[PDB]
Amino acid sequence: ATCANGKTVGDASCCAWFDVLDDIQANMFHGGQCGAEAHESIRLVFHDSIAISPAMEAKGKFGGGGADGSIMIFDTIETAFHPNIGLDEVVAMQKPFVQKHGVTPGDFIAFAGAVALSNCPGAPQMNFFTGRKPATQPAPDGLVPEPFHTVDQIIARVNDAGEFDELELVWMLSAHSVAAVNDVDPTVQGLPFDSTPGIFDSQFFVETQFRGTLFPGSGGNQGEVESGMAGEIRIQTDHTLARDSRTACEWQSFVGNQSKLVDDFQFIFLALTQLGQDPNAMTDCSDVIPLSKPIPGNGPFSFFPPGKSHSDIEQACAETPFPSLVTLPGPATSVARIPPHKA
Ligand code: HEM
Ligand SMILES: *[C@@H]1O[C@H](CO)[C@@H](O)[C@H](O)[C@H]1NC(C)=O
Ligand SMILES: [Ca+2]
Ligand SMILES: [Ca+2]
Repeated sequence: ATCANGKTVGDASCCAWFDVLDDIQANMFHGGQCGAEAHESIRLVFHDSIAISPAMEAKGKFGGGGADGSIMIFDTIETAFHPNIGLDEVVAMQKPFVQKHGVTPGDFIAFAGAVALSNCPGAPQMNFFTGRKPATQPAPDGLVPEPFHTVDQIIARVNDAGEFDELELVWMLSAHSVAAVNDVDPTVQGLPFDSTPGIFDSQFFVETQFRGTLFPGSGGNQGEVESGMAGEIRIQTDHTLARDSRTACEWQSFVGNQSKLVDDFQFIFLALTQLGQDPNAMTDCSDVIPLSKPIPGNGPFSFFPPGKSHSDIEQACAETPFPSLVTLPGPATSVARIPPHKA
């Protein structure tokens, strides 16, 4: 199908998403940047999608419908759930685009998380399928993990939601590579999970492995533990998945291994996007998503930030020694904050 703009797609229904694409690249991602709104849109996919529970269906029935746009349709209800803190603003921003283009909330959330990732260097080539009907009921609370849940709790939650195993839990957490936290530390917003929040790379996995030495802002916040780097926040679930015997070697496997990071996250992100859906009833519009850019310099893919070395690593994978990475030159730095979006 040749769209009105001359670009070819498989299904002509996909042609409409080019207009959506142009509208959000300009009016929501500020010219296709991998910054706050891109990060917020990647996060939204997870909070929409994971709220599904076959377990619950079998007992206290409606476990939620997954990737159905419910968090936007019933936003007053769902974004008030404490694990969904801060998403009322993200939904408020996305909602006008859904309303004017007449696309379903589910497909837009899926579209905007794929586009947001195509804006981050190093991102996999992202997929996009359309076909999610609007939710008719809000997800129950209790389905989105908290940063203070136990490793056993998260493994069980993810397993229930879509039969993901604990290796796949580590893969989807790759998204904290292009991410900041606005709401855990009440004194500062935009503290990144890693030193490169606009780059999809394995620095999240290198840096959560350092011994925790400092709080970036205040201490005593529920769900936060020390990081080993100034300006960087570390949440407790990420801290302990890095060290736990079930996930420690998978955590570490990403260090210095870009192709594994990318191929695993391409896969797992599409799977989140299809929770509660039948893939065989969806239309592939991956042709609309723009090509992801390479990570631009000529550096090592993974490294130790200035002032860190192998001595700072808390070796948790017993089978494989932590790789020998270069330490970048210079004294220790402070990772800069990404201010959250206006409104
Ligand atoms: C065990 C599950 C997870 C936990 C406990 C967790 C927890 C968190 C927390 C506490 C924040 C900050 C929220 C705030 O301050 O408002 C955060 C941010 C984020 N998370 Fe997760 N997360 C998990 C899984 C995921 C997954 C699987 C993805 C999606 C593919 C994801 C993507 C993000 C992104 C991109 C952000 C940054 C949002 C922004 O910059 O505005 N998270 N996560
Ligand atoms: C990256 O991971 C893949 C999949 O486990 C593995 O086959 C490959 O050898 C790893 N690459 C490096 C550079 O170790
Ligand atoms: Ca949902
Ligand atoms: Ca990163």
